[PDB]
Amino acid sequence: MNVAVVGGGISGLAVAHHLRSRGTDAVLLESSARLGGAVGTHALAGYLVEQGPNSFLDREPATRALAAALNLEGRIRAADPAAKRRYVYTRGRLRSVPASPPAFLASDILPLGARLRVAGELFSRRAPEGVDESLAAFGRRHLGHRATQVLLDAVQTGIYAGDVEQLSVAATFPMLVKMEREHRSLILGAIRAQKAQRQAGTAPKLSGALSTFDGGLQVLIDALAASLGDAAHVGARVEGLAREDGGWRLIIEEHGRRAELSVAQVVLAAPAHATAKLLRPLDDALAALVAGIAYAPIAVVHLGFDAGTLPAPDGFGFLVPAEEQRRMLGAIHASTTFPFRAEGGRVLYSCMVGGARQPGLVEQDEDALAALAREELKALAGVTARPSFTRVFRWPLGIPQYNLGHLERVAAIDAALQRLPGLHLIGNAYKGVGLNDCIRNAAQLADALVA
Ligand SMILES: Cc1cc2nc3c(=O)[nH]c(=O)nc-3n(C[C@H](O)[C@H](O)[C@H](O)COP(=O)(O)OP(=O)(O)OC[C@H]3O[C@@H](n4cnc5c(N)ncnc54)[C@H](O)[C@@H]3O)c2cc1C
Ligand SMILES: CCCCCCCCCCCC(=O)OCC[C@H](C)[C@@H]1OC[C@H](C)[C@@H]1C
Repeated sequence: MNVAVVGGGISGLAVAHHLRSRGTDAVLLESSARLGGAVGTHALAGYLVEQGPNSFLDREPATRALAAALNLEGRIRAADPAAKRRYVYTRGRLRSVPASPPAFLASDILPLGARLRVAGELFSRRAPEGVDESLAAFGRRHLGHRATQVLLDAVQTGIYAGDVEQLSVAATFPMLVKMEREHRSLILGAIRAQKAQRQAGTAPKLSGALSTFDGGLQVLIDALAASLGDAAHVGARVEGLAREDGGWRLIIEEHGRRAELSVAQVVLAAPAHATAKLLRPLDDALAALVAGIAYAPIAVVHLGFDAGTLPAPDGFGFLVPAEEQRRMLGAIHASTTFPFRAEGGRVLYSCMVGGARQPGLVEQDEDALAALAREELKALAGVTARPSFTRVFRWPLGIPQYNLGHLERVAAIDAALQRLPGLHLIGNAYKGVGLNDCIRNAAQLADALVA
């Protein structure tokens, strides 16, 4: 009847919250001095700066249901005004990526033949049978070379900060592969799905807008921490678990000393590496599978500027293609996107450095990373002004990379867990990277847990 949750990030918090709110007592244990994991918002120099994640697309019911059952729905905030535009640095300058098919055809985002090739997606050849094809392979077949080389690579780097050649399209973009399976052409599927909904309320309708909370994403975690209370233990590192008449025994280190705990079922919300260490003495082959999940390191450089030292930049931000051979991945554009996250007309840039193709840059110190960010923002965006604020967050264990073979690996992980009753896994490593995905998967697990 009692459950233990290892890891105090969103995956773990949401699982623990959903279990309690359905009549199942849960205990959560977190290594750090604080809950949240990657998610964290800091109040510094008149700004609200984000540790990692900045926003979520307001299109997931599970994250709405979580916000409702936590009295947060009125604190959600439009990714406000300014540019709905986004930019890609390609061929010498920042270029607006168009939002509509007619605008795209007249755009200069790609050369004429390359634009016409995207329209030729209607004649996309069949997908390779029984092959877990790469995102880049998917791109060349559907979109043409230029579109995948500049546009698809941008979307990819914006979400996973990874290698477009290594990422599995089935694991990273499941709805695109499903679309492909059903209609071959994506344009065809869009035309047909548009016809389907056109041929016939009660609660509302989700906008899909880029959203956050009024005090940043910290609002969600502070609301989770408060909802769990004494069930959420901070500075409690689990460093062992074993069987015991069904059931499970956790070895926990809290206030410098050793402690033990017996529970009916265990839920592991820790990153792949930390979870593998725990699974090792239990099943070496399963631990190997979990340990095989690659992570791309990433560092975020925040650069704040005094009101009037530079103009407010247009749009949600810009991304830079790997082929441009640059040391930065892109920037937001946070003050523009969410005005309330900056006071007194100050302008905030949140630059992203590293990814799967440049993991070595994240090892450098904070002053070197700040220097890097300024040089690139000068060469690409034309920002010459001196920053009045500078804050750097490094994640050596960054974003999990859903590379080729990932989907069959998660299947092998699932099959191995069935031989170990009462043991469960969630987290960004497995079946979704974003906040929305973690929240959804967390709720689904908790529901299925009451069996
Ligand atoms: C730079 C960056 C930007 C991002 N931007 C976005 C974005 O804007 N939109 C979006 O949707 N997503 C974004 N994400 C992705 C998303 O934030 C993460 O994938 C997600 O928050 C991970 O949550 P998690 O709980 O699954 O893992 P984690 O947050 O890492 O939680 C795992 C926790 O377990 C703890 N732990 C480890 N070992 C033990 C132990 N043995 N005992 C107890 N506890 C342990 C760790 O301390 C950690 O806190 C971003 C990620 C990064 C890093
Ligand atoms: C789509 C919702 C996010 C899904 C899960 C991860 C998304 C968060 C990306 C992690 C950060 C990341 O590593 O990529 C950099 C993000 C860049 C800077 C921004 O992407 C949109 C803007 C144009 C700007 C260039």
